[PDB]
Amino acid sequence: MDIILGIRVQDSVILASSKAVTRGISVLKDSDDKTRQLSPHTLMSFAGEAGDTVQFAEYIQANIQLYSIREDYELSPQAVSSFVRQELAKSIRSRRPYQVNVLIGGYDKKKNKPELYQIDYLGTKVELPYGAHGYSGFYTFSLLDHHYRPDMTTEEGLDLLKLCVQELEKRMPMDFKGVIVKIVDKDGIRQVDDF
Amino acid sequence: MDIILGIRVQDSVILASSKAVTRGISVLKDSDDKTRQLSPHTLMSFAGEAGDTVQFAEYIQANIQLYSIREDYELSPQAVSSFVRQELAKSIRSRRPYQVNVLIGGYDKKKNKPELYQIDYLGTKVELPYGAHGYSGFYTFSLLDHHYRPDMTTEEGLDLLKLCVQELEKRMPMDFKGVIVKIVDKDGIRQVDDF
Amino acid sequence: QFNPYGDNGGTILGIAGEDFAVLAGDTRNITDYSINSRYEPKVFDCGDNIVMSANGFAADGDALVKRFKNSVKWYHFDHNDKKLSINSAARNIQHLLYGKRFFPYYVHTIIAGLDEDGKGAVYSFDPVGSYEREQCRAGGAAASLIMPFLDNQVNFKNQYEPGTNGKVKKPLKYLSVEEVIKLVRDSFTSATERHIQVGDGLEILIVTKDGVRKEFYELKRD
Amino acid sequence: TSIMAVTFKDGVILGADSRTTTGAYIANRVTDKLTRVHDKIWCCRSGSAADTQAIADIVQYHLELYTSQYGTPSTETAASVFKELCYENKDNLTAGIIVAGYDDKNKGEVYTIPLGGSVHKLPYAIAGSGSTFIYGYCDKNFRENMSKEETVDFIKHSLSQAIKWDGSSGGVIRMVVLTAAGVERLIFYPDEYEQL
Amino acid sequence: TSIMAVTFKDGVILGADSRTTTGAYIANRVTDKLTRVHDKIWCCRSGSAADTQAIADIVQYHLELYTSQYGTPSTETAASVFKELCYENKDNLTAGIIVAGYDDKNKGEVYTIPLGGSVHKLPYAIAGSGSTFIYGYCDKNFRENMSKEETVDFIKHSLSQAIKWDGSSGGVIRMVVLTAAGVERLIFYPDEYEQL
Amino acid sequence: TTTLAFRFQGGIIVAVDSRATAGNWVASQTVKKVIEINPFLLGTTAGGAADCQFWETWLGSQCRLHELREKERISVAAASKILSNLVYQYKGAGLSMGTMICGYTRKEGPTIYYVDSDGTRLKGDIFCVGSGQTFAYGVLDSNYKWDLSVEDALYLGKRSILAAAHRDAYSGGSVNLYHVTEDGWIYHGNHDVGELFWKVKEEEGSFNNVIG
Amino acid sequence: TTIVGVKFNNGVVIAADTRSTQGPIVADKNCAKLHRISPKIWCAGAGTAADTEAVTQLIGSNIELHSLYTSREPRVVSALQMLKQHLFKYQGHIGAYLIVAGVDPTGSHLFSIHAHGSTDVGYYLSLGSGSLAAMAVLESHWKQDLTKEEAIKLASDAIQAGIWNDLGSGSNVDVCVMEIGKDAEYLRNYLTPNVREEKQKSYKFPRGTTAVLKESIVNICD
Amino acid sequence: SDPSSINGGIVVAMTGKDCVAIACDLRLGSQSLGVSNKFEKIFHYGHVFLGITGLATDVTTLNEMFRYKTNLYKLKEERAIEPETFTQLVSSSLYERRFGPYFVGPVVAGINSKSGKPFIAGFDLIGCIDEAKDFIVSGTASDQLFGMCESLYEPNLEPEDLFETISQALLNAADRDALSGWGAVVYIIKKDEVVKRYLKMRQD
Amino acid sequence: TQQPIVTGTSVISMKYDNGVIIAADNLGSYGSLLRFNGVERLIPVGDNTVVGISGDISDMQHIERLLKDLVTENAYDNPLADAEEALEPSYIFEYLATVMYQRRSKMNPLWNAIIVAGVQSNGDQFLRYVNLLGVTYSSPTLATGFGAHMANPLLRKVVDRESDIPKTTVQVAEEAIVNAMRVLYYRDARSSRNFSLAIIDKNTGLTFKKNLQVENMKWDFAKDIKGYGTQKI
Ligand SMILES: *[C@@](C)(CO)[C@](*)(O)[C@H](Cc1ccccc1)NC(=O)[C@H](Cc1ccc(OC)cc1)NC(=O)[C@H](C)NC(=O)CN1CCOCC1
Ligand SMILES: *[C@@](C)(CO)[C@](*)(O)[C@H](Cc1ccccc1)NC(=O)[C@H](Cc1ccc(OC)cc1)NC(=O)[C@H](C)NC(=O)CN1CCOCC1
Ligand SMILES: *[C@@](C)(CO)[C@](*)(O)[C@H](Cc1ccccc1)NC(=O)[C@H](Cc1ccc(OC)cc1)NC(=O)[C@H](C)NC(=O)CN1CCOCC1
Ligand SMILES: *[C@@](C)(CO)[C@](*)(O)[C@H](Cc1ccccc1)NC(=O)[C@H](Cc1ccc(OC)cc1)NC(=O)[C@H](C)NC(=O)CN1CCOCC1
Ligand SMILES: [Mg+2]
Ligand SMILES: [Mg+2]
Repeated sequence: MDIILGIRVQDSVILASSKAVTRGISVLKDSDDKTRQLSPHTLMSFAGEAGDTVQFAEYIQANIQLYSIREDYELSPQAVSSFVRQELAKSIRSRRPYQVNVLIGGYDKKKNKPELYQIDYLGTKVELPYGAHGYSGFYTFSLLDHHYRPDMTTEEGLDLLKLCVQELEKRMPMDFKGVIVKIVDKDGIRQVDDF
Repeated sequence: MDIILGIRVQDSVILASSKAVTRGISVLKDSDDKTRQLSPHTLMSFAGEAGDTVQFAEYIQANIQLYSIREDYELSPQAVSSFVRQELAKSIRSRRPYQVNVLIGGYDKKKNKPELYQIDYLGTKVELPYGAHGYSGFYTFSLLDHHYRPDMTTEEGLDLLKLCVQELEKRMPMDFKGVIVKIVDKDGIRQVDDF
Repeated sequence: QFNPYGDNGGTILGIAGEDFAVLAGDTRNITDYSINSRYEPKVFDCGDNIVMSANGFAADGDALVKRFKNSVKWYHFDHNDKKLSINSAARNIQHLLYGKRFFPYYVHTIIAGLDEDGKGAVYSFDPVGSYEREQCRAGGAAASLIMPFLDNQVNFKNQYEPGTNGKVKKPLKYLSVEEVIKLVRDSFTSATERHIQVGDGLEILIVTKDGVRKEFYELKRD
Repeated sequence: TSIMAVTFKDGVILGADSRTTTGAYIANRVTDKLTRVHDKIWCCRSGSAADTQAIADIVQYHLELYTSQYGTPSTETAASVFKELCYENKDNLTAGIIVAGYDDKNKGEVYTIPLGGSVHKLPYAIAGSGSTFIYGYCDKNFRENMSKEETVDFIKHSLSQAIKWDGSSGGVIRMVVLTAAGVERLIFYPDEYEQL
Repeated sequence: TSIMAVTFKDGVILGADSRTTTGAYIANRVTDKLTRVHDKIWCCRSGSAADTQAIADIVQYHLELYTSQYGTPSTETAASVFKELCYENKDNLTAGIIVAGYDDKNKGEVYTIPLGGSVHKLPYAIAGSGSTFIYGYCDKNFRENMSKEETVDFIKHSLSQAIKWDGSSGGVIRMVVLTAAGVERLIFYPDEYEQL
Repeated sequence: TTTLAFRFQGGIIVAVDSRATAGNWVASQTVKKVIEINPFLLGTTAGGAADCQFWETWLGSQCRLHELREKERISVAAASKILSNLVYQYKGAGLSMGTMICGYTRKEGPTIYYVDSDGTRLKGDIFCVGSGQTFAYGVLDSNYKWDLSVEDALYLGKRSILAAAHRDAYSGGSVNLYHVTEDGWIYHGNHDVGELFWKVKEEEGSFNNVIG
Repeated sequence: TTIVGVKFNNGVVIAADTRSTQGPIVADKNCAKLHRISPKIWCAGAGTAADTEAVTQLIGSNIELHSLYTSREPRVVSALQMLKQHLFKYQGHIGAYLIVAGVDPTGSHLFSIHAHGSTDVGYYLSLGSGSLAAMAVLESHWKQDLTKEEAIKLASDAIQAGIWNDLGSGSNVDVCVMEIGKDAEYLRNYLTPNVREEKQKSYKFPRGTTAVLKESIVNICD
Repeated sequence: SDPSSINGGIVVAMTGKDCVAIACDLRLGSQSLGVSNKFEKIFHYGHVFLGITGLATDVTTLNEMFRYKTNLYKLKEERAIEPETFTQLVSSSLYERRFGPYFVGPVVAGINSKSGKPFIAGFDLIGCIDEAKDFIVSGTASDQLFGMCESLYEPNLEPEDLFETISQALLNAADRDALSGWGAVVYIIKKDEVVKRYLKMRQD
Repeated sequence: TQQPIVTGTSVISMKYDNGVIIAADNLGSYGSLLRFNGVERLIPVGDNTVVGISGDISDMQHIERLLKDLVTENAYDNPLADAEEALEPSYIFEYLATVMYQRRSKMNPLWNAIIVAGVQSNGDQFLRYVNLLGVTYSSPTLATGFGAHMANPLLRKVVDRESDIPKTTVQVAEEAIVNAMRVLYYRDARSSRNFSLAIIDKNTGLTFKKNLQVENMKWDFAKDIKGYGTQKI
């Protein structure tokens, strides 16, 4: 875990997430997918304490999928994010809190609008045009402040994302073994294989 | 500072040293040369505490160069290494010790033999066929145990070194921005520009 | 274990005009929850039209003022009674403070006077010698209360010209000695209300080309 | 605190100073450290004021309920209830209590209960910070079967010295006499005891 | 330790127990804590054995050198040398010393020097761990211008109680009498003093 | 702080913020973080304020003494090493300094040296130093080319400080620009972030995260 | 804080200052520290501000229910017992230091309670940061057989000693008199010796000074 | 690791002639990193306005909690809650977490619909009510706000004048605090109209 | 780095129309033990100054010697040692102040709080404080330790500001001091009944009073107090 990014553009939400899983002085895996599909039009990336991340992500995934079956209806990105925040807001005052930070990228089919939420392990939710967790933000936020426009296309958003990854690969101390990129739009969720 | 390697082959000594200088969450430089020429046929690479490294390396360099002028004669790699060890052996029981680890690669013109010495900040000297400081050794030593032969050529030694760098780039957590390679032989010291 | 530092509270304030400069400070001295003195001055005339205050730990404050006063004396002996300019005094104080970089004087220092063009000048220091000339500075316990008020009223920060669509800023201009003393009195009465270590009395030292004048005003004694 | 209880011919007398401290500040200079848990069973309190107070209240409650069912309790019974509370809650309590009472069968009795929660029946007992300074005096001067006047003098002189040396003790010397006759409260002011 | 020095009509008497402890183990049960720094200037040692010993030796050296040059030193002078060492090395010393001596002009004198390094001239002085238990007794029983026999009894009874209560005190009671007549050493065994 | 300086076709750009902090208290907004050592040498300050101010001023005195003794302006390398050797003597004592020695000489050409309080001394083309160095790096690296014009290079430096001033809570106030050529350093004004931000936002169309 | 309680001929009086602090800052310049437990039982509170409010309300509520249950006017010893048993349970973590006073069918009473749950009795008492300043005045001027007017004067004088000399106390003096046979009179701001002086200047800005980006009407209706 | 100064933020409330004003900054950061410039800290339930500073997760939680509680109130009471009553509800809710508190600095503001009286109030994290005639402050630049309000404020200001005073109090206080700023919002509240203005302030 | 062992408590003082008064009890405490009862903590320097010292007694006795030695040193080669060039209170203070700050600056302080009371040669009243940290201040009333918390409030009711000094007689001033000493005896756990008082008047000179006692104490109301709440008996 370490690098997770998010960019909301005109018609979609793009999430980038590093592939490295390190422990000690060894990179145990370089092809790791740090995300879970909560619903057809909602994707959550995660980062934080080992174990806690996947355990939390799948626990949320299970709950949202249970809701979808029960109501035969997909929860809005706003509704899912509020559910996730409350779970973390409970967690922080537990005997052993989930130390997990997440980004929730989703396409609201009722509003026909993409939405990006950033939530930390304390339960601090914010909607953003672009987001990042961990040390990534210290480079990407200022970069996006400059280059980001609200009316960009998905192709323009991917180039903007390439610009972020290039900067991180240049200035970050740790090797994070590249990123897996995923796009969330009206047609659902798909993965960019060649990045 | 972090990665410094050394391989002694039939007719030369090859030193590889990482180019990254990091502090905090920023790689300040990616083209750093972590070595100093002590004499025409003696090269010392270094790693450790910030500042201490260069300060120590140049302090040794100044002393060896002073000797060379005074006697109009080059000190043997064995003699230089013993001088360096004693300086570190003094240092460790000082008010503020030099926290620097070094590799001394030299060609002895009297014996017509390459020589590689490994010395840590405590003043612990050993002659080796191949050496490494820091976490590097945890990968390279076992690799070289397998692939190293004593009668190898310099070209064979460089391929063996490429094998080490590839492994480190694969399994090391931190990005060390590649290495600068230098060869020490009968004709002196030269740098491999394309690595 | 012995702790060599203490907090004697209070607060100080410096403002510069076109042909004058003021350095104010309350007269209260405290330790913990007790009042030590209701009138203990900490703004001093140091000669050569330089007023000085070193607010925080009074022992370190008095020691510093005492050393600078002495520095002025030896400057005259060594350089033919030459007047110590405010900029020179500032740099000298930096070396006094930094001289104890690894066992500091626990004080926020402010000096005031006139520059060599006759214009008003205020220099301010951190505890280890960092300094900067400004039109405006508040120091000490209630610096956080007073300083933003000064930014607004002396340097006209966040104030735009009415009806200009927040495009044209309020122009900078010097303040009269009458207007400055009004801001000083209001700053200290406001600080006295909300900070427990500030009160009792207010002593202002005004500096013009004619010399150093004093003014005293009562403050709330609770 | 300086506190003590002394048995004698006609019964038992309890004695205490009146100083309560929060650090070096005297929070109360006229404290009543002698407290009634039953008609003729009293106690002296030393240690944490809050702890000894909470304990004495619980004991008073237990003995009132005992009296409702089984009649007047013995002084031993009272001490046992104090012990039970102090011992079972030793980790959370700072209390040093002296229990004194008058039966008609057993006459005067004194039980002392230190920090641990152990019980010790004695002819007389001393406790509290200021007691350290009078172990020598009290040992040399205590006799069994003293008179009322002799015992009052013994306590008055003892606590006078304890007060004189201990900074944590002072004010007035309160006493409580427990005999067949009844219950008598005595007080002695500084002007009297200081110049003994 | 329990130690004390007492002035009286004919001069001054020093008194001490004989117990040295390393924890709860008694390293020496027949210790001589009364030490000579000059003919008729002695001291009682309490606190660190090593510290008080090193100090007493230095003082003995200083007074011997004083005597070589300026004749017999006063008891005040002796106390001043003790003070100077204890005060200037307060950070590294654990010593509580009582200085007692006999002049012909000044008769008997007692100076006590606690941990700080402060000096206090007194009619009598008590010190050491076991002294806490006899502040009450000694204050009530001390009189000025006592006789030799009365003063010996006062010290014997005082140290007997101090020993009885203090675990860090015990063994024999050593005493040293300082008068115009000369120097007399006395000893008193448990079988005698315990049953006082 | 946030300070940067980079080499390019037309010399060296040097840009700094002007904020001073005492924890979360904003101590100053008008602080000078560029020391003019001589007409050809500049020094940037980051870290402990007195430490930087005192020792870089001191450095200026040592550089003056060099040219008096040697009848020749000190080299950027030598100047940087005087400072790095000094702080190395204080290593462990607690000095906090993040400095960049920038200048031009005939033998070296345009040169930048990074020097910090644990003794690190590095020659390089691009450096960003301070609490908001990462924010400046993000904008600078993604827009940097060697073939930048003097006009574009000046703006990129200004824009990089502005980026960090915005995001970093411990950077801001105003931007101080400098340009170093073969002829010496040229001051390019003080730029208040109060006005500069909205001017840049409007004209550049950037900073879309902020409520316009 | 500074709080006091004084007994007199036919009843009891309590008083308090009106300053609340967070660190060296005055959070509230005119807070109410006199709390009503029942109509004729009042409580002065020092320490953790919310604790003195919450604990006094809780016990006040239970006292009211008890009074209705027993068909009797509540007694001071009941409030005392309920407060001390509550505080003791929380081992001092509820940082309430209270002076409990009132009149009831038994007579007039005056007690104090500490955070750990210890209670005292007295004719005159004082608690809080300025209790030493107050107690000094009480020890100097208190006597047996005080009248009503004399007790109010003594009580308010003791609070003033805190106001002026203690930095943890200031502003105004609240008083509450509880006489036997009469209604308790709660004298809010009985003394106000710390009125703010007229400011030197009005800082009313010209309209349009503040730059605006957006405007919008907010819908508060259904 | 001081909950009250991780995210940053400030709130200030004032009273005027037949009106009240409440204002807040927009910053949400993680210590030095500024993350969001849209994070509003003032919420309203009917005609009662509540500003909350401190740890942002709790700011969110308490808003959601008070919306919950005021909604049930309105259903059962069949009327909107008043500022005085709401103030008590906040104090109750905060003290309920005495030994595990919400790390917040809430501020109530509003006009009583029955009496017409302007009302403001502040709280500590544990529930202690701070009622005031003039003004209430809260947040990481509370010192700065206290200094600005105590000097700039006067009684009986008209809504248009009160706006200028409160705005200048917030802006100049925010610029002296590293964790506050990044935009601002001011609510001017009259008896039966509420105007919301976004201020232009320096973005550093 | 020290820790104080044998200690002295409050020293209180105030100005009046013609001079200054200062007082301090005669106790030398050893923690909670009230060890030494014959300790004089007011030390006169010449016939125009009295130095009152609280805190560590070993350090007090060192300061005594320094002052004793200062008088000797001032007399050297000084025909006007008992006249124009006599030791002033302001000279004595500044000397101690210098020492105290130098010692704190070497991390080896004299663990004391000191009040120098006296009258200057021109008739002006001198009263100034200094402590282990080297902190100095002056005020119409000055007090150390518990005196600062309890005495000052009482003494400030007599002399609240500068203008109240001419209006205060020696009778009124001494009464206030003696009262404050009684209050301290009631409330300070490390105080004694016995104390010393000194008056330095510009006309009558130095009056040093020894073996004073706190008297007219109110203890009679104690008999009426019972229990700690409920307890009729
Ligand atoms: C003497 C003074 C010392 O032993 C007595 O034992 C005395 C006994 C007493 C007092 C009043 C009523 C009945 C009996 N004890 C005290 O006065 C006591 C000192 C003390 C406090 C706490 C202790 O254990 C932790 C031991 C001794 N004083 C108090 O209880 C006062 C009222 N409260 C405090 O000092 C508050 N303390 C409570 C514990 O935590 C620290 C703060
Ligand atoms: C009684 C026992 C306690 O005060 C006496 O003061 C006695 C004095 C004495 C003993 C022999 C000869 C002359 C005078 N003191 C001791 O017996 C002393 C106990 C003590 C040790 C160290 C102290 O301060 C640190 C204070 C009291 N015992 C010793 O010195 C023995 C011989 N040595 C040790 O206990 C070794 N200590 C030395 C200090 O470090 C810990 C180990
Ligand atoms: C940004 C604003 C982050 O601080 C910069 O690094 C800035 C650089 C700078 C340069 C020249 C003039 C002013 C400012 N640094 C500061 O403003 C600096 C931050 C800092 C404080 C203390 C430190 O500990 C070593 C390290 C960095 N602020 C100060 O130096 C403040 C004004 N002064 C103090 O805190 C005084 N302290 C310093 C350490 O010794 C004790 C007294
Ligand atoms: C005086 C003013 C203390 O200086 C009083 O004791 C006063 C009592 C009071 C105030 C208002 C209403 C009724 C009674 N106490 C305070 O103002 C109190 C001071 C204090 C702060 C912290 C303490 O322990 C950590 C103890 C006392 N101030 C507060 O309670 C303020 C309003 N709240 C905080 O500071 C937040 N606290 C809550 C308690 O836990 C720590 C943080
Ligand atoms: Mg006593
Ligand atoms: Mg910023």
